[PDB]
Amino acid sequence: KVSEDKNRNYAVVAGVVAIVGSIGWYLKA
Amino acid sequence: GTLGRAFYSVGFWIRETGQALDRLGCRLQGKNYFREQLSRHRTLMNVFDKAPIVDKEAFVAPSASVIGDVHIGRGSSIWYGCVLRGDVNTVSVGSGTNIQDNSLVHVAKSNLSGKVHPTIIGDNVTIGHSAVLHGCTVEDETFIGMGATLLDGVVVEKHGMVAAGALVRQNTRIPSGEVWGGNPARFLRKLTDEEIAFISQSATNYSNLAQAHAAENAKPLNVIEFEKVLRKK
Amino acid sequence: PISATMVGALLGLGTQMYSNALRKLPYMRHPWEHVVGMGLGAVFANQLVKWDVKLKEDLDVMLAKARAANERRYF
Amino acid sequence: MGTLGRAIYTVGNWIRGTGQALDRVGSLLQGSHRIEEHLSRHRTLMNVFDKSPLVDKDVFVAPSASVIGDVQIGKGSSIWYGCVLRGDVNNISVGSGTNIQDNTLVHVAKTNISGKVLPTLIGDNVTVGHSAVIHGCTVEDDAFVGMGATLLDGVVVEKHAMVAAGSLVKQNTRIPSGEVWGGNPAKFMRKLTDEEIVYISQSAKNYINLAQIHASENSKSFEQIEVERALRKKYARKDEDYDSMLGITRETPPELILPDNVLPG
Ligand SMILES: [Zn+2]
Repeated sequence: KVSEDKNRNYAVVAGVVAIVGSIGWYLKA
Repeated sequence: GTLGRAFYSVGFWIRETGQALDRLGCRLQGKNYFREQLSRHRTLMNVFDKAPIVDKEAFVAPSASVIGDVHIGRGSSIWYGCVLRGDVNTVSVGSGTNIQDNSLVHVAKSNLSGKVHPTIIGDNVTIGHSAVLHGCTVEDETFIGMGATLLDGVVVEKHGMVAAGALVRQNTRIPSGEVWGGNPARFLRKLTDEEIAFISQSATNYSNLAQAHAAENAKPLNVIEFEKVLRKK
Repeated sequence: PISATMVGALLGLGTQMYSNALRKLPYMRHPWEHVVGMGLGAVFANQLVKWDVKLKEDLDVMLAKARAANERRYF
Repeated sequence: MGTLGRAIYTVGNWIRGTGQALDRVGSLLQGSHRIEEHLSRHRTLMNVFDKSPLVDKDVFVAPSASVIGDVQIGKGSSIWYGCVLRGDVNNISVGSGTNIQDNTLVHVAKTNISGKVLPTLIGDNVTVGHSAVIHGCTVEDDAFVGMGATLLDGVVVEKHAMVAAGSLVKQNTRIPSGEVWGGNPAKFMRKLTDEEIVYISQSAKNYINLAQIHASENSKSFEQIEVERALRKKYARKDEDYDSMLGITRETPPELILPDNVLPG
């Protein structure tokens, strides 16, 4: 029901932020 | 042909991508069961379009290996540990024929030593335990002894018997009603009518024993053993 | 015709398959990586052509300065 | 855990759904030709004709072995990889401390052509070599059957008798004690020395030790398999120099150490 590894969740969020930031960086440059 | 092989290859690219995606989805949920070493053995395995065609009445043991273009007729049986490889040419097994445990029925892997001969097994044929048939033909109602080796081009005529442990050299034609044995196989004696009766009665009995074995293997997999293996500590 | 994007995508595809072959793996072992490599090759080729144009533009100005300094000697 | 954990769980569910849909689409493009791999239906121990194999507690049966029907296996015995002990039409008995090596077939006969049809009897501390064929015969205690040998119905191998590798022993042949037979057909070769009797006994005793490590490995669960895979990776190499700089000594965990009775020394 829930993923419990909090470090893994933080890393997943960091990877998502990296991807979305790269997309926005390209789109606004 | 070439188009089918290209489509088969491109399908593997899409499948490998999908399976990797599924693994990513499990890793996000903290599941690692995809890492379990489970047996990839297939009783019936295809080599691209070459797939085994097996009669609905023919018993095949789950641990047997049937690879490529392999035809099994009605009432026939493939017992435990048997290997049948039909890639470079076809393997055909007639009706009412028993291939006993740990037998190997295969064709040549390469055409370096000549054109690759197929393997033909007739009807009501008995192949004894751990026999090796390589690119030969076996006619209807013949007896191949346990541990015998038949090389390529060998013809075993109807009602002919290869003794146990006999090495039949390449292109050796066994005439009807003859017992051949030894290394290399040579004529030993003439077959008797009682032996012919025992051959037929044995193949009929093996078809009935195979029916029994095909029923007990069909039993639903025990969930108790599954739970016992899951909960080991 | 033959553009920087096409050449770069082909070179990215070639690199991934060359990398797979150097490791004795099948050519199309991880096809999403082939897609990534084609994208990266196209990006790199377009950037390289743009950078070459900029470099030539800068070199022209610097050679102008060099020639002016050298022509100062004959005054 | 929490809201973020649930969100990532739902996203992973979507990702798995997409992955399986892509797998199906690829399978369709393959032309439905590839036969799918399935859950294993091999039964190591199987009943037939309401007969159940009777296997002692400390017997190594390889998972790939097929023990079928009315088969009895005694203490300390070992059934190796690919072995088929089909006791369906008659009884198969295996004594204590007896090894049946890889890819062996043991079968019986309901009725032989002539004489009295008997079950397959294998005694104690008997070695049966790789890929042997044992059909309706009797092997008494402390006997040796070489690899690739074929024993037909009615064959009797006596105590301290040896069948050489590759031998075809004809029906109703008797191998006397202290003798080694061989060939196709098998025939008397020579007498067995005392060192060879010692060899036979040491063979059975070595295989009881080998059976233990194989039985231990084959019965490990998924979790233990993964733990030991990680351990094996962690201890595959060493940097004892940096350990000495750190002032530590790395020791091999006990789960990775084999018992002394199986080591060459
Ligand atoms: Zn049999």
